[PDB]
Amino acid sequence: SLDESFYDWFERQL
Amino acid sequence: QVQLKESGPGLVAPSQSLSITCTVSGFPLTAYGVNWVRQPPGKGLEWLGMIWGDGNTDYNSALKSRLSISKDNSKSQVFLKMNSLQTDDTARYYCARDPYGSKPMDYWGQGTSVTV
Amino acid sequence: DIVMSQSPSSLVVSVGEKVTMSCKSSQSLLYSSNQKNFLAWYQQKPGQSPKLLIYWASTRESGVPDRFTGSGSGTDFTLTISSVKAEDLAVYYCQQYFRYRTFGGGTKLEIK
Amino acid sequence: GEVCPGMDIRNNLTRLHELENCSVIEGHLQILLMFKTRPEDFRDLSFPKLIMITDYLLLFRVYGLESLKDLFPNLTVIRGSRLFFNYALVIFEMVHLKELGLYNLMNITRGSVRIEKNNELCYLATIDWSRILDSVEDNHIVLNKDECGDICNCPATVFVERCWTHSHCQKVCPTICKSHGCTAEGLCCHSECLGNCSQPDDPTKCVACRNFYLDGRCVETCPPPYYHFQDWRCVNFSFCQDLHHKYVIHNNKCIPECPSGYTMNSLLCTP
Ligand SMILES: *[C@@H]1O[C@H](CO[C@@H]2O[C@@H](C)[C@@H](O)[C@@H](O)[C@@H]2O)[C@@H](O[C@@H]2O[C@H](CO)[C@@H](O[C@@H]3O[C@H](CO[C@H]4O[C@H](CO)[C@@H](O)[C@H](O)[C@@H]4O)[C@@H](O)[C@H](O[C@H]4O[C@H](CO)[C@@H](O)[C@H](O)[C@@H]4O[C@@H]4O[C@H](CO)[C@@H](O)[C@H](O)[C@H]4NC(C)=O)[C@@H]3O)[C@H](O)[C@H]2NC(C)=O)[C@H](O)[C@H]1NC(C)=O
Ligand SMILES: *[C@@H]1O[C@H](CO[C@@H]2O[C@@H](C)[C@@H](O)[C@@H](O)[C@@H]2O)[C@@H](O[C@@H]2O[C@H](CO)[C@@H](O)[C@H](O)[C@H]2NC(C)=O)[C@H](O)[C@H]1NC(C)=O
Ligand SMILES: *[C@@H]1O[C@H](CO)[C@@H](O[C@@H]2O[C@H](CO)[C@@H](O)[C@H](O)[C@H]2NC(C)=O)[C@H](O)[C@H]1NC(C)=O
Ligand SMILES: *[C@@H]1O[C@H](CO)[C@@H](O)[C@H](O)[C@H]1NC(C)=O
Ligand SMILES: *[C@@H]1O[C@H](CO)[C@@H](O)[C@H](O)[C@H]1NC(C)=O
Repeated sequence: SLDESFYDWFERQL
Repeated sequence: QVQLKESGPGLVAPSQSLSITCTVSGFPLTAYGVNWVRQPPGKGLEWLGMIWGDGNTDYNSALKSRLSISKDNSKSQVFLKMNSLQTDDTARYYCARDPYGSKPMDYWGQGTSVTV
Repeated sequence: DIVMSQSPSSLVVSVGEKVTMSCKSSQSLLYSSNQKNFLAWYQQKPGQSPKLLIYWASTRESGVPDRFTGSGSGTDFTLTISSVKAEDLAVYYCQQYFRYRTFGGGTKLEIK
Repeated sequence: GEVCPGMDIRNNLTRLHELENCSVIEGHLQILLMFKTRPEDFRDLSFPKLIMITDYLLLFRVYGLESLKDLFPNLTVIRGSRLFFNYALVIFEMVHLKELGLYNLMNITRGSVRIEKNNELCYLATIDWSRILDSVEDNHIVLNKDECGDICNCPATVFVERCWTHSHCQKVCPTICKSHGCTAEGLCCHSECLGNCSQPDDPTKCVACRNFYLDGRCVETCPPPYYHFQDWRCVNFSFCQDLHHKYVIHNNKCIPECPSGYTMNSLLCTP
């Protein structure tokens, strides 16, 4: 998913 | 508002050089190209060369050996110099604004009548 | 170097008639990057400097009458005057501006 | 002004001052994860020289930042050549952000806008994105503060008045100007301009270009012997060559690598 892809990038940053 | 004007010597002795100054106004020579075109009396147009905004030049492959184009951005001037003129170099010499990435030569000067 | 070949060299026409003239380039003037043709048409009236008519082969310069239409692509180009006016007597030149510039031989517009 | 590469600014405001002379960011700009910052750190912090970003702008978890009106007052175009998953502008979990305030943003050339989960964020309903993007259909603007009391003289579009802040309207030009922009008196910028200009009908007075930039002028295409670079500027062979000798030429473009089916003649891609 795009929203998955999206949110997961911000998560990788934490 | 956009203007170009040639200052030529009128007469050149055979084997002598031709020097012409094109004085421009209403636009910056840093952003526009300026070409030189000549027209023998009642004959066609012959493209001679051009000087880009960055000062790089392109010369007519047939007359490459005889021509030099230089300029002074701060004095809004473009200079043509041509080696050893002969009778067949008799022509009207024009300088014209070349907006390179948009339109071909738009604004022309009234040319300078040059007689060998 | 690119050779620009214009036809006819000269023609005589009356006011009101349609005129078509040709300009053929030795190599394609079609720029891959914008799919436009690097060709212009100029009009040179007697005792005057050339005036730009058309650029990109078909784009009319500001102030140029709608009666002038440029067409063609690649190597073969045409300038049409839908209804010639008395003021149109001139020599018409094409020019390539792809790499350096080159002019045709000019077609001469005589009016009787 | 200067052309800067893309930047990723996190943790501290220190590296942010690397933007001090940029007119154009040739890349993206990410500002994120600043937990120690407070409003006072932003009060006198401004980058008025920044006009354009070629890729995208992303802001995430930047504490103490309440508006972007002082940070990027003159940012006019985001080109979206590269995107953050299809977005050219991303504002996410900006905990103190009260308004965007990008009052000079006129065009987003490619991509969409994602503005999400900004408790405090107002002045979103007052922006008409259809004036900035061709398609707003893929915008994702949800879960923000937006009763807001968005108080804006301002233009109205479908009808609602449009503004970025209490003191800044959204600029709207006559329809004949299209995307080119206009002066305060409503006179169209040149057709090669994008968004705004200092003077009407002059391609050397554009704030940004619709197509390409060359020698202080906005041009429709890069003419030979120049090459299209980063989909916004014209460069010469020597420049492309200098990049290569720590890039190739293909279809009048200076690009990172030869496409499929091509290899590099030692700088032109040949099949
Ligand atoms: C292919 O492209 C390259 C690169 O183009 C670049 O990108 C474009 C998109 C655009 O932004 C363009 O401006 C860029 O240049 C071309 O190379 C470039 O050529 C120009 C010359 O035409 C060079 O300019 C000269 O640079 C030196 C050094 O720069 C200083 O500033 C840098 C800032 O980052 C520092 O890093 C440097 O260390 C350095 O300190 C300047 O000194 C020169 O200035 C003088 O000339 C200009 C006019 O050309 C005047 O405006 C100035 O006031 C200077 O005047 C001189 O003053 C002294 C003292 O008073 C006097 O004695 C001299 O006689 C004066 N000279 C003149 C001529 O008046 C220049 O600005 C670029 O540096 C160079 N860039 C690169 C990266 O190579 C390249 O030409 C082109 N290739 C081909 C095939 O043509
Ligand atoms: C932002 O610009 C200033 C001014 O210099 C400019 O940038 C140079 C690289 C060059 O392009 C000049 O022609 C420009 O005018 C920079 O400040 C200068 O920094 C140097 C040391 O690096 C120092 O010797 C100078 O005196 C400084 N000048 C002033 C007025 O403070 C500044 O560093 C640039 N910032 C960045 C991130 O590049
Ligand atoms: C934003 O500016 C662009 C710049 O031209 C406008 O046009 C789009 O630009 C791209 C690339 O130049 C084209 O491929 C599109 O097809 C263009 N669309 C249109 C409708 O021309 C764009 O319209 C501007 N948008 C706004 C809302 O300002
Ligand atoms: C952060 O900011 C300080 C100044 O407060 C600076 O000196 C230091 O180099 C920076 N450190 C990091 C880890 O970014
Ligand atoms: C455009 O730019 C000028 C300065 O060049 C600025 O003062 C003005 O507010 C801007 N106008 C628009 C249309 O955003």
